[PDB]
Amino acid sequence: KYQVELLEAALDHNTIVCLNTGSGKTFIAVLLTKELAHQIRGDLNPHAKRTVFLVNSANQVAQQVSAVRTHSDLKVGEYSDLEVNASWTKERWSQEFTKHQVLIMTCYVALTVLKNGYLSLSDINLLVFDECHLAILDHPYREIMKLCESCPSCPRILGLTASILNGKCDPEELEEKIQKLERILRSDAETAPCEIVVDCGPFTDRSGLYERLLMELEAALDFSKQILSDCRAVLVVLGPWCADKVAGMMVRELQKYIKHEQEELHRKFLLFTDTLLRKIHALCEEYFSPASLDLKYVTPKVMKLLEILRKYIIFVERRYTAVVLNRLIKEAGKQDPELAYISSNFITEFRKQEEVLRKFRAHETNLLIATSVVEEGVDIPKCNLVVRFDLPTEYRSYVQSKGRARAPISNYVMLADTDKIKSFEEDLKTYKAIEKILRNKCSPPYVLRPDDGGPRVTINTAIGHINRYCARLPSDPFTHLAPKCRTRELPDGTFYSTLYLPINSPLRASIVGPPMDSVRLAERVVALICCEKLHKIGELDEHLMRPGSTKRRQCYPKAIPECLRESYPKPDQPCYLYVIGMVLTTPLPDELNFRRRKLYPPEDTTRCFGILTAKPIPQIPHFPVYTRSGEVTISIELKKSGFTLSQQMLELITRLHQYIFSHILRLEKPALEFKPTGAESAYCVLPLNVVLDIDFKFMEDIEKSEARIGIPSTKYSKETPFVFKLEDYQDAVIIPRYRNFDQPHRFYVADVYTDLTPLSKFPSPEYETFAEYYKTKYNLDLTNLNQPLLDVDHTSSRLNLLTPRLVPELCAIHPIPASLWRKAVCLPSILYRLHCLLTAEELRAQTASLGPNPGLILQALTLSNASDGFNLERLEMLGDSFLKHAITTYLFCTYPDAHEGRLSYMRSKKVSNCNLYRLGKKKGLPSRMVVSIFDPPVNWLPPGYVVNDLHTEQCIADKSIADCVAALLGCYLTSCGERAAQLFLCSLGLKVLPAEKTLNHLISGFETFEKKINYRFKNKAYLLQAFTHASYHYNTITDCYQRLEFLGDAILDYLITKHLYEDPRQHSPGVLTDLRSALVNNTIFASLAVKYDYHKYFKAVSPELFHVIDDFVKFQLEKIEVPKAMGDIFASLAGAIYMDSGMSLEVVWQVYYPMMQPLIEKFSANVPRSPVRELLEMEPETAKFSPAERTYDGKVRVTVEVVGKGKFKGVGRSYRIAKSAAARRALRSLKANQ
Repeated sequence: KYQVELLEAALDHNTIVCLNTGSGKTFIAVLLTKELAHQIRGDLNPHAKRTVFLVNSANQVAQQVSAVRTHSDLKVGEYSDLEVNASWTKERWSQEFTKHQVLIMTCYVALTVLKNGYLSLSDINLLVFDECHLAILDHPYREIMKLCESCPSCPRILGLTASILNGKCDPEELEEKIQKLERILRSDAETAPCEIVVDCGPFTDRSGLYERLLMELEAALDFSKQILSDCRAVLVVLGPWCADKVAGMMVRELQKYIKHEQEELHRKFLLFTDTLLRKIHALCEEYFSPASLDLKYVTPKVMKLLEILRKYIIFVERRYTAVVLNRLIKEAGKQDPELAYISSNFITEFRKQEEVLRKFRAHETNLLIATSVVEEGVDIPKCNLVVRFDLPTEYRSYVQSKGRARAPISNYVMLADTDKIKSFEEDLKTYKAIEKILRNKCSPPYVLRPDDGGPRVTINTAIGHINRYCARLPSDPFTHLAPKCRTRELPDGTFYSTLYLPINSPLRASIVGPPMDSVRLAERVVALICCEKLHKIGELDEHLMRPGSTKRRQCYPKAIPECLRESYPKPDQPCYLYVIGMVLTTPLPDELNFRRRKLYPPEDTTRCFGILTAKPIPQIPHFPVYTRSGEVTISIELKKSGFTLSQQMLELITRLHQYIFSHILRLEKPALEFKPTGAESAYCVLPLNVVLDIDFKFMEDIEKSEARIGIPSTKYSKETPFVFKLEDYQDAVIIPRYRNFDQPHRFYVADVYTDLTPLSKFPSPEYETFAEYYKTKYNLDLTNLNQPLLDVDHTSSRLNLLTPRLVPELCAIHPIPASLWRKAVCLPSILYRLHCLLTAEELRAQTASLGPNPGLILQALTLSNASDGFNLERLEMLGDSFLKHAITTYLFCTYPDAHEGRLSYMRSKKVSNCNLYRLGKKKGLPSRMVVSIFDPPVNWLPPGYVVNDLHTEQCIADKSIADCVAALLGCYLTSCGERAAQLFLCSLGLKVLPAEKTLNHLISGFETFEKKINYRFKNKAYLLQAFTHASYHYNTITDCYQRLEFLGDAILDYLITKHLYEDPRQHSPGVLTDLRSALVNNTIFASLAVKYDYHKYFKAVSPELFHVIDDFVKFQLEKIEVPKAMGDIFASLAGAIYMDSGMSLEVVWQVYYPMMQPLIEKFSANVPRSPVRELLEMEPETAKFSPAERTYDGKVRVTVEVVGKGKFKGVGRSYRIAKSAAARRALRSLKANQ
């Protein structure tokens, strides 16, 4: 919290902050400017003050301009050209001063204006001196400050500097420097592990090879030069084997550089340099095995390293040193097996640069070797053992380095030679003095219930309890929640403390306590009061603190509606008659009439079928059956009622009813056995002939017939031969008497080929006439050889009509006509759809007791597996959106005291697929679903037929029940409305229904954003609620925006899915899912937030977040980490517009549609394929994804293996995100390789 406290102090009093890099300079500059922006902005000349950023030179005057223009709405004037501003005059100076709020100008032009006298220091409020250290010398800044000293009222000077604390005599010089700076700037000064000197003993080679190396190296100096320097350094460090490895790499690369050399003279000098370098290459006689050592010739530095490793970040100077060190580390790990903790790695055109990034990603290796450039710019993980072969030549290096050793029991060791230790001691003592002076300049145990209650508390652990409560609150990696307090020193000596808890906790009040004499007592008593209030308001506790999966499958009973049970017409009870009306409303297009045969209209037939239903059945909608003639609109309509029948009449009815499904359609599977009185359903189907009437005479005509079962006998003789009575075959169904015995195949009479006769030509070459064909193949002694023959056509074998896809005397005539035959072949689909529609009507009225249409409920009950014309996907999407919306709104309006973490947990458990499965099962939904494909011979069960399982049971997965519940919710939302959907959710059992001035100068500056988005808030507190962050501790009126984010995201997901659903283009499920994932992505939200200037009004104190937002905003202006916070504020502002508009959605969609419009238009013109689906479709067999791999840091890793092409890995906060990243990486590689 050092940076935050520096900002607090800067806000309290004049401060000379001492940043270590310019990034922090610009950060504290813009941040304080925004804090005082309320004092800056104005509309009246005397009531308006301006900030001036005096810059040293003319080059640094654009970086601050950019920073303030980007991260703030303030307009920034720049006056950098010295001569051109010297040519200016009194008139325009005031003009420009009024034309800008933030002025950035050179010290020369600064003193120039001052002497002229146009802008007074009284009107300036923030005077930020860049590089203010120059005020010790005769820089203009001294005159400007002296003039300020001559002014009674002076701005809040914030000297900014980075050239302090870098001197050699700092123990005194730095003291006098700060003293002088404070005496001139008239301001204060504020700025923002143990040392183990390690002694290294001497070591020398017995043979003296080392001195020989110096000798030959020195001789070369007498007489390219770059490699000479490199060699000496590496050789000095250690044993000759690694040195020779480095020398080998040098010679290898030099043999190439010589060839690449451009100067022949240098080429010659470099060849002589090879002649010099090969001395090491030849000296191999002076040393022994490099793979069979015994630590006899190693360098003592490595000996010390090895001893330290055995007992248990290494900053290096030259690359070769790091390389050899890493090499010998693994070598010793192999040589000695007791170094179990040994695990090394090393660090230091564009191609090589890319590798460094991957090497950094392997930072989990405990021992990370690196060069001296690792001291700044990297957020190296926590290390417990820092080994430094060298010593810090510079104070800032010592400080920055020793900082990294952040371990509860840390060891910051520093290797030094025995003689050098004196110098190291002196230097570190000087540095210690420097750091000391710098830091100096900156500087009744409760019990719930004595009998049991909770463990015995102690006074010294209360603050610990409050600190772990602050740690248990939620936060992101860019924020840090810690308690605040200020000892209220009193002249009496008894001072109290006031705990300001984090901005996310419910206790937004000052938890003051009584005053005590000592700090410890005060702190522990205030922590005690805090624990009390927290356990009282409902935070602390007495302790002082698979279903729904696709794999699960079961077989449920089918649901024959409760309107067809025991409805068998009885003689002593009234009965209802219902005609099955049929009309052909869509004849086949002739272009598609590949059969080239005319159509038979069913409506033009006096004879039809009806249902004699005893118990009345609720009306259902007319539906279409696709027949050979096209589409027939079926409709069950009432004709008569209140008529009884005789016992023998009902017997006739039953025998004919079984005849229809046992001899005509051949739906008598051996598994079944007729049982009207015994079945679940027992209604009867009877013909109806316009006289409508049952036409009992027709039934008796078809019953007395001697052809009922099996072809009868014919009448072909010599005295009374057969005759061609064309009237008897004008509308007939024929049964060949010469083939298919015992299993006849029936045909129609398409026409009569009067032009063709038994003696006429025969199509097959084997015979010349039909008479010959019979006489030869079947040996049929036809008693007549002259007659007109009959054209034929087959009788449709197919019975799933739900969706689109001959010699007279030798064949008998079926008693029933062909029109009734086709009308009967249409029957099974009719009965199946009747069953389904009635089940839907029941599931409609049971929940309604107005309501949704039974056909749309049927669409909600049909899974995709059925391959029917209807499917579940679209309703699923919409319903899931609604569900999330509803749950979130309810949890946010009913539990105002819980934080986003608990709300998220509860919501994710209520909307989980297991809960929806349980809810659906409670309502019996799995018994009402059409999963199977219609196949009447296999899965159907005709009326009045029992099985004496595929018929009665069905297999459904729990996820399908969840899908069904969501789809019914979608149906109710798309038909009845939102209130109906809400009450249906509560019907399944999901209870989804039942400072003034601080605000003024905190909201000030949003009067332009309100205009940009064309919305003015009623209660301005919602703006602050949205544009806040968990680190904006200066905001005490409202809490953090995370709870608003929670509701906002759900609102924008429902709005976008609703818009995509009600689009005339009627996108398919895949397109809908893809667009949903594309528009509901955080990255897109951040892109839009940055585009519409949301970043200008955000408010957070985290510096890292500031830098990330800077990168992302610049990137979006030109057109890589996307800051989640920007998309989060986008969602939060959506939630705020929803909460401030009296709980309305239209307001949100009229404030956000003008922004998201272009994106949806583009993505609907070119749907972006999902990267995961695209990779699975591009490489379904070779691309395989590993299961979720949890990383040590808590993230999720995913590996994808493309067999024969490579392996790719991804990391993300979730499996889906990591999988998407892995798939994108593979696709980009595959597409680049292809």
